[PDB]
Amino acid sequence: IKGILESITGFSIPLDNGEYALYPAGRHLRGAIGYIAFNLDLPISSKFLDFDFDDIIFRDLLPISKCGKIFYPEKNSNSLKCPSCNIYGSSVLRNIMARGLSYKEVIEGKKYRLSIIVKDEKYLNEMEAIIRYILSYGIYLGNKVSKGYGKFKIKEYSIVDILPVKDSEVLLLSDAIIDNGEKDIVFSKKEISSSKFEIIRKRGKAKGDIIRDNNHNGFYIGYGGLGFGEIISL
RNA sequence: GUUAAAACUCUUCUCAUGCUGGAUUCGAAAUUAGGUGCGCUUCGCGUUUAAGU
Repeated sequence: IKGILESITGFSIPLDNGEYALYPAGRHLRGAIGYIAFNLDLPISSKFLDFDFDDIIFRDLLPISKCGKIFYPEKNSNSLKCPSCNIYGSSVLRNIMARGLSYKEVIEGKKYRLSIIVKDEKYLNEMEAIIRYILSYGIYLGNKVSKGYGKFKIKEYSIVDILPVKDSEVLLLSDAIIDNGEKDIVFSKKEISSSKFEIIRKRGKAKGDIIRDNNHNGFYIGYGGLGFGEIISL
């Protein structure tokens, strides 16, 4: 499901070592949508509760550019540049000190990609319902969801077919998970109506690196899915 | 079912002070208290004395 999301209120997603990432990741999208499906008792909730399901792949929200295409990551850096057009990064983070609380927030108004993929007919009605909900009443990503930070309304919704990358020469669009990886990817898995919190920290490989690997792992999928690692045709 | 949830950039501070709607210009110009009506009516300078010796 290809789409364009526009932020009217900005978002704040933190990382470790006092960094905040440029773009909202697909793990945040997933967590928001699974909350939203919980609030509407949609039949897929239990599956968003599971961190393993790979049928629905919520990719990462990547900043679209003036080109209209998707900005692509750059190895050994903290920015993304439309190969089509000469950069997104380290100029949209904005330092915020609010009644004691000091954090960082990525400024609003920029347009990001809403590209999810659905490999079964079991959800087209369900996703439809979630995009319809995201359309009429918005979605929220990041911190301070109940304070209105992270407002994200749709700007475009197209149900357009998708096909895997018929290339073993693939560039990592986002942070893949490998057993001996160097970038520690940290995320979390709450459990509402159970009061359970956990911080999932797993090693893996960073984005913007070309991988010469004949596996091809379906469409992207590096191994976590549910966000995590993506790939693009080089 | 988002390394989440939680937590209001809040509190203090008067657009205030200085400056006069003042200066110039005459309620003036034209018009006669004028027109009508008589100080009139009533009341004899009388009374008294020989041009004589």
